[PDB]
Amino acid sequence: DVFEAGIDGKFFAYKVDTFEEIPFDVQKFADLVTDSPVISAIIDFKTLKNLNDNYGISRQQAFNLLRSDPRVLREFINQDNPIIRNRIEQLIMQCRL
Amino acid sequence: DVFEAGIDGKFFAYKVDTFEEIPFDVQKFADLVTDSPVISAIIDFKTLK
Amino acid sequence: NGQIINTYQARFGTIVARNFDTIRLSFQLMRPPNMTPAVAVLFPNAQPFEHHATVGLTLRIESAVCESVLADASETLLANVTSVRQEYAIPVGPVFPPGMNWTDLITNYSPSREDNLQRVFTVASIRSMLIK
Amino acid sequence: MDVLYSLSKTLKDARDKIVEGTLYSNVSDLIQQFNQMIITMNGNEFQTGGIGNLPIRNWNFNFGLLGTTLLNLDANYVETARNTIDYFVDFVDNVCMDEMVRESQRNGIAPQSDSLRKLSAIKFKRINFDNSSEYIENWNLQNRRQRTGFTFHKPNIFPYSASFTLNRSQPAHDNLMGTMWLNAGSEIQVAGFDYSCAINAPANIQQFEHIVPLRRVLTTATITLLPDAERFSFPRVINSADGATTWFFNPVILRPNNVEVEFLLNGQIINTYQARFGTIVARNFDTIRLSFQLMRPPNMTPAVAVLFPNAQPFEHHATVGLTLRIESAVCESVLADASETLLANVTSVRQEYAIPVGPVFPPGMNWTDLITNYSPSREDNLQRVFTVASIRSMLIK
Amino acid sequence: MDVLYSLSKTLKDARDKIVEGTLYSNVSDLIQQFNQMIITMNGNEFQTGGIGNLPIRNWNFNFGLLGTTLLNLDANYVETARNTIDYFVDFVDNVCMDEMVRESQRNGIAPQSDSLRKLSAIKFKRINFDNSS
Amino acid sequence: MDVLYSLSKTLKDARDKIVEGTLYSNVSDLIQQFNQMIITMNGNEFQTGGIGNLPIRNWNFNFGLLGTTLLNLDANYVETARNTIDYFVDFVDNVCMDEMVRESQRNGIAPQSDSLRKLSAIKFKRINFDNSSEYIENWNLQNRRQRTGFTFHKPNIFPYSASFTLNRSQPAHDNLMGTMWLNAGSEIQVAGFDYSCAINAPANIQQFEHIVPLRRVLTTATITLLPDAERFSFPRVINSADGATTWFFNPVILRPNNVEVEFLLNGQIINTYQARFGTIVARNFDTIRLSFQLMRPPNMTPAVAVLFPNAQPFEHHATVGLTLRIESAVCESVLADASETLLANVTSVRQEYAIPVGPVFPPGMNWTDLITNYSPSREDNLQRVFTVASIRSMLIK
Amino acid sequence: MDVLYSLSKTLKDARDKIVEGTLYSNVSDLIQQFNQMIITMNGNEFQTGGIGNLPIRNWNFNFGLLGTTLLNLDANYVETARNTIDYFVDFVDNVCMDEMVRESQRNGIAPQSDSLRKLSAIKFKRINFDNSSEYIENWNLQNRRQRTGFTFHKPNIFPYSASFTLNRSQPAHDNLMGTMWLNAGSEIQVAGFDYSCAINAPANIQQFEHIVPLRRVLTTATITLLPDAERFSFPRVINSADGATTWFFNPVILRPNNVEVEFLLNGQIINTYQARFGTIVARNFDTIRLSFQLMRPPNMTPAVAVLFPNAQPFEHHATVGLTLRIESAVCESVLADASETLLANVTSVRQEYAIPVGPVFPPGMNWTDLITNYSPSREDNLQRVFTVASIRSMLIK
Amino acid sequence: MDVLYSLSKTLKDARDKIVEGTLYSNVSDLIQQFNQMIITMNGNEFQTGGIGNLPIRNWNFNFGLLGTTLLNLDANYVETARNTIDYFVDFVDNVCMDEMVRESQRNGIAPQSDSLRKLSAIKFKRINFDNSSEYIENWNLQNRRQRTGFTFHKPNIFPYSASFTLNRSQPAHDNLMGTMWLNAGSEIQVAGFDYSCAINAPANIQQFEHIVPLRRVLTTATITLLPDAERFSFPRVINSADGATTWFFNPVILRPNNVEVEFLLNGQIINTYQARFGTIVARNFDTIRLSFQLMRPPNMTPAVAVLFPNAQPFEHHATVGLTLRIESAVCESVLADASETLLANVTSVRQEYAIPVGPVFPPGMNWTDLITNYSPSREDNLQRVFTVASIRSMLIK
Repeated sequence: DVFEAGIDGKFFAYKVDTFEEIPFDVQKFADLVTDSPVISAIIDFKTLKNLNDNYGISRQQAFNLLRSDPRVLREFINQDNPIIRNRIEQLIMQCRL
Repeated sequence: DVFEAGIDGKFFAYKVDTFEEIPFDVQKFADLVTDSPVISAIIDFKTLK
Repeated sequence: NGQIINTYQARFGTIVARNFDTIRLSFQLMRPPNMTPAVAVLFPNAQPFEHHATVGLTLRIESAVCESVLADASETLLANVTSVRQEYAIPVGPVFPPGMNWTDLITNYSPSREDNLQRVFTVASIRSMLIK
Repeated sequence: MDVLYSLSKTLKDARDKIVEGTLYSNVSDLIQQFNQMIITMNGNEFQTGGIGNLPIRNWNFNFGLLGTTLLNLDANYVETARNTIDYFVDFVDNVCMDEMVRESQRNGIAPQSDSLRKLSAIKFKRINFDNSSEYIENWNLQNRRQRTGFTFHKPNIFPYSASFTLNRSQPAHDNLMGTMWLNAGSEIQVAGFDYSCAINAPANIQQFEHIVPLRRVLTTATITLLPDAERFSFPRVINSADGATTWFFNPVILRPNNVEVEFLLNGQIINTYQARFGTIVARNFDTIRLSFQLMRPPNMTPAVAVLFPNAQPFEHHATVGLTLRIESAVCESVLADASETLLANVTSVRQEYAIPVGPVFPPGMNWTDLITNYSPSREDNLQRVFTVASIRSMLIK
Repeated sequence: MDVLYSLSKTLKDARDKIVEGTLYSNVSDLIQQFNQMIITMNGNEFQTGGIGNLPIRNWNFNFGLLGTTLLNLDANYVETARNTIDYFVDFVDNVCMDEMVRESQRNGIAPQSDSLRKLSAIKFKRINFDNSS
Repeated sequence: MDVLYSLSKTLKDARDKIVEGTLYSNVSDLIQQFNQMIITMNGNEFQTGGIGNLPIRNWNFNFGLLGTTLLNLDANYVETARNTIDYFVDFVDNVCMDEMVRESQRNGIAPQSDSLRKLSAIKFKRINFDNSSEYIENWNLQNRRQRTGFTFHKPNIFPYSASFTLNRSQPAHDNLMGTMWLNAGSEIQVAGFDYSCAINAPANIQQFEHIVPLRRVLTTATITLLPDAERFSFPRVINSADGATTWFFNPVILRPNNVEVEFLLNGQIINTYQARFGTIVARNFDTIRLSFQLMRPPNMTPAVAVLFPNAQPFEHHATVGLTLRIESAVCESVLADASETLLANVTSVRQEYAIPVGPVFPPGMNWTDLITNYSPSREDNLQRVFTVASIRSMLIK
Repeated sequence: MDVLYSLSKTLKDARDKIVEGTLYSNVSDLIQQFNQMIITMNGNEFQTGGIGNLPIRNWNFNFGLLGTTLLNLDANYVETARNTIDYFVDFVDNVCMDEMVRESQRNGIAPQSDSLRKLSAIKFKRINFDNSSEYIENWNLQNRRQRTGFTFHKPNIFPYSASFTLNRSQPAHDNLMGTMWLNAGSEIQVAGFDYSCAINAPANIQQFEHIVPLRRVLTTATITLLPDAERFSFPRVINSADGATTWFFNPVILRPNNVEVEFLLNGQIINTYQARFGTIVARNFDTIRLSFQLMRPPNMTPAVAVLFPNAQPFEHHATVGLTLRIESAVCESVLADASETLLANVTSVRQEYAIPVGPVFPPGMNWTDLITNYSPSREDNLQRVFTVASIRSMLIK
Repeated sequence: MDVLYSLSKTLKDARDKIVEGTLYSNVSDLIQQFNQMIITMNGNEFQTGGIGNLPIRNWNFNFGLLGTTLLNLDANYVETARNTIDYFVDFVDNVCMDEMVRESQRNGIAPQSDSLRKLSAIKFKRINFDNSSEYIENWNLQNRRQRTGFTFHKPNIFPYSASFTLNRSQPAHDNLMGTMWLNAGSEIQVAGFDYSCAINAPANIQQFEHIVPLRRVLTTATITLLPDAERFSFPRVINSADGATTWFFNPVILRPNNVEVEFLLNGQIINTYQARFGTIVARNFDTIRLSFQLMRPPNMTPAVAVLFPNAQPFEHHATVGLTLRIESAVCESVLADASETLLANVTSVRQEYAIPVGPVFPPGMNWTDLITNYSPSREDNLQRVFTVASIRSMLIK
């Protein structure tokens, strides 16, 4: 059971097996965050759900992505897989000074 | 799948259990050694065998 | 219901959605990093504006399925029923809106309306099965 | 293959051709058919599920038969039936799903789904109820190698492309002369723009052209040809051909003259028409050529005089435009259309369970890249999954 | 006209139902109809072509009736039936093609080709199987 | 035509197994076949001639049966057999030619000769021996929608097209850079050329790309890759794309770096190769992409120094090269090759009788123009005619 | 091992003989063996797959006999055969596929999978109709310890090898004298070169010696020897020995002198050919030696007097060459080639399902490296895989 | 011949089929054939050899009749069979080797070994099964006076002929007009060259012709035309015909203009090909004619201007040419080509047994000698020896 929040103005919650969204709670959330290790999201939920849809998914691959693993990231980049490239380029175009 | 490369030019590849001599693919080493942590072979393949 | 069921970023052409009851389009306008002279005209960094810019998006639904009956673009159900109504000049009952306009009919969708529409469309398809 | 269609249409006739009351004669055929289908389906262990996230499922069959001697149908009959009826419905929907995400680079005419591949064995070929609908019919005729095809309302056949041909230009961009055209689904809208208003061309006339190569051969289709392009008639800012800046374009429309439409096949003219508009016919073709011209008018009027000089400073460019839409066609190669839920169901299934993706399809069954590189092997795979999708559209939504 | 439609629907439903394996029963009525079509069409001669670039074709019917010794369809039945249906369907192709290019003035409800006007005969009137379309 | 292969292989068995001294059982399956043909061949009238210079020939058959009590054959029996064997061979050759000398846009999967069209129906379905050659078995498997594939060695799948492309140039032609390619037969040779030795290039790297579309798909293809271009390696003169002038080319070869072979299907990089010369395997592909770059060598010796000057007046021209040749394939549609006479047979039979070319096949059966507009109609027609030619080739000695 | 090939071959002959109509006495033996395999194979369960992406698939056989006592083969038998045919087709396909890509580091002629090892048992030593193909023939004969043999057209036995060795070196590369040869596929293109035309060598003569081993013993080769190196007459700029710069090789060609080409076996001259050009037969050898000479022209016309300077700087290097092309051969093991498409088959099979690199073959079946270390283990493994590849080829192309 | 072929083919059949376990009914007919071969051999003694290094070998035959009471073959029976067939293949190779070595000037279509001559008897005539080989089949046909043709891949029909002829030659060879051509195997490379560069004769264009005769006639040839002459395209030093000096050649290849390719029979046009390169067909021919013109560029840039001065001293010499390859063909006679294993075997048995070279063939069997002086008698000798060679290569791989 993973949850996600950002300044963007959204909030998500979903399950590791299948990224089929779970309605969100804000009270277990604050506890789990304030104590447990926090992982800097680099692939947002839009992207995770889509990557699920139009592209293959391995439970290995999934553990890795939710871990923001280097290997899955770079291999995804090299395979021309456009959605992750578009998310990364959005991140770039955010660094505008 | 284990791969060991040395400065002088000794290269080796093998499996976990038996440590059987396995040929070396450059492309595998290339996809592999880029990102994941690296291990200092204080023990080589020969003293290991 | 507020749970994301399908997403796309910058897909163009044909898409599919498996089940949905609220559509959202989020899209951005950026200045081109540079202009040519004529293009530098239409976008001065100053106040006096004499040409405005925009972007536009077209969302067309060709084929769909619904657990509720709808007035569609490949039958004669709504036209037939309303023509019946018009032929015999009925005073409007409370459960229908006047003029049987499909739009206002749909605006405030409440089940009893749906029940009566299902019955009338069933009997209308029947009536059509005799007058081809 | 067709055994699946037998299953599906039989279960449809089960759900519906049986209601409370009827006389034994009316469905006697179907009741015997179904009792034989039952004595068939039992006694063969099935495992269905286990790809992507579809769960492995054990299946066996054991159920009594149906009343064989009756006068008027009673509710007890339908009550005894509907349970196993729906059970079969569920299993065949599982068949559809398990089938409709498989891949095969070199095959796609024989089964590839475990329970399915078991079921096309000849030991069950006693359930072939009747093959009466477009897709199953085209399939069982493609097996016996005759002329075949589907009829399409609004066929999505032209790959979406927004590209523009340039015939006169300079990096100051004040004398553009070229053609723009947009393609999507069933329609193609073209325009040709001139800055010069044919003021320097020979004979006060200038030419515009367009070629559209299809990727499959159509036949006997309706073409709505309307001589006033709408999508290319307004001030636009479009980016350059290689990209360092953008450029502007402010057209104005005139009515075309001396237009020529031709539908050619394999390098041979099949249909050729001159300045005729409205609805026209296509019989055998795969290539569209449009060729039209713009003339500087022989005589003018005040505003027309202020807008068309011979001088350098141009400010109102002129244009001509055509719209060609294929509304209904008949074809051999299967094409996703806008009259059913087939491609939609395909994509929903693919998304639903996270299939391993390979080059047997473009990732996600997005139609553009597919029809771009339309391949007969991909076509075989696609026809198979499409027939099975249509089969599904007969039972459950 | 309507005899052509009966013919066409019967050929289509034959191709759609008389294929290997299926039960005698759910096509048995269609078998009887196929047989009656054989009978009534047995013996005559049909002609097309001679107009435009349409090739001149001659048509004779000597295809024997189909039997009744069946429990389930077998591919031998299938082939002996299909090589018959082939001749039939090409005949229907030629018929409709000799029909659809014809013309008339203030007579548009009457058959126009020689083939169909001969098909207005008194014996063909058993071939009226259905009018569902 | 199935009957045709039947007759053909049977007459071949007759010519190859009926000789003096052989024991009866060793030709039993032979004789019980041939006489069966006499059972259906007698009293049957056939007509040929009436198209092309094929003369009118009317064929009746009244030859009796062959002996069955004799144990070991003698000269008399084999001579009496050959007497009618030759007649049957002639008749089948003529009907073969007949089916060869016509085409049709109306599906060419049906017989085209009135002779075979009559021979088609049930009154001759008792004619079959077996199928043992790839052509007739492929025909059967295709008309039944099963696996199909022809094995080719050294086939032509590239339309021979010798041209070149320009990226950097000027009229004087003393600064050029681009790439010249040639796909002749199965032999691709590409070469990128530069005049400035990347003196203006970012960090001494110039890119080069080449695309070729296959006319049909291959699988399991074996190809050989060689690291130069054995054709574009000598000083020469080349015209312009406008034929006005003529420019020079004095090539000197470097070794290409980061060579890149991509065998692509529908946009997914199916087979990938970085610098693997020698033989390579492409399990499924229909588009070929070749990518590389000219790299300026970093360290230079006196000869190499004078050749490539940082200055503007240049002397020699740098060139990277690459070569490819396909050595076999398994394909889903027939193509000409280095081990067939079928193309040769059909050309010969057409050219003997001065047949006016029809609306599908190209004039005189020129191969490049033929493959240029390769249409599904054309592919069906061509497979038909080459099955005809194989029937012929298995009989003409 | 013989059992799978035998099943394949008998099913092949069945598919190729089963057809409507033919007399029962023509495939009766086939019918017997058909139903024989059926009985024998009954009650036997199997599971293939279980590695890579090749999916796990289970096979069970409950098929009865098909021996309906007929007089002319019927369509019922047609379809009853064809269904069993499809079933056994996919069975043998997938079992062979899983047999391919799993490998052993030792005992490279033993079965690798559970299913194959099962097929080796006595309880299937009951269906062995025939074994007729060069591959399976060597299989049987190697079970017979007796001299195997394979006949190839253009055996690519020379691993890709581009090298050059320098007899005399000069750091400025102006008195280099040496040798350079390309071993490409089945081609040896050798070239010797000197700058001085041997003004300093004794007796106005230069000698160059060339020795090439093989990877095995080769036997009964046809060879063509041509007296001018095609490749090594180009103006080339070739890299240094210490890979730090390059040097200009500027060629002129003479005739090659006193040419001696010899095949030796265990270092003894067995076949020798001097002053012989054109085609040659080599009977049995392992080492090929080429000796050629540089003989300064005895006299000159003004042209060569200009060409050769006796003063120090040489600007036209003298060079002789030889081209040896092996067209056909017979060998005591399996060898890659152009004719037998097997290597491509194994490469396609392995790539398709993304097996981890086979712990024996070097990755990617890169044939250069594969043949470099052609070792007893590799002998046995390539033997197994190419035999089973030829087996799988008999049914699916 | 035919009796030996039957013996060999049936040993092939048996040894490929006689294996333990299998059913007798598959081979029973072949068993009776084996029994008749046993009974015709027993009681007789043969001699073979008596010349060359071949030791004289005597052969007796004592073998019991094969068992039939079994239902499935066992070990011991097949082992006895192989014990027999080993001696049998010994005898076969012996009689073959004896045949291929013996020859005579007169009657070179008949047996040459005492053993084979005795096998030509009528009592030894009954041992026949069939003739499946192309070679033995065509041998039978040529014994009965019909039209026969072999399908060969890359025939060596061209005698090695590298000769150059000069139209206009000088003491210094700087006004040299002439033609070179390499004719090796199936490779024609022709190059017409002039130093004048088309500046002296009318039409500013220089004609070139070349014709090549073939001592036979080919059918169904596939021919690749490559528009260049590869080998005559780089600097060269070549002797003069009187060897009084050598001359120098620095070429520059132009485009060939108005190529005309003529496949003629007895000097009469059957195939004409103009302005077309690529792959074409030749159903029949005996003479090849290449014609082409060099056309000096009427327009040229400064570089091309200097590379040919309109004065007399020439310093870069214009050369154009063509390339002709035959991928495959069919001939009336037998040829040597690029896939046969037979000429090799006979050459090897000759040298290994070291026959003193007689008047029948050149020493070492110079193929260039044979195809230089190519008479029907030697060719019938060659067809006989290839018959016996194809027999031999059937039993010892």
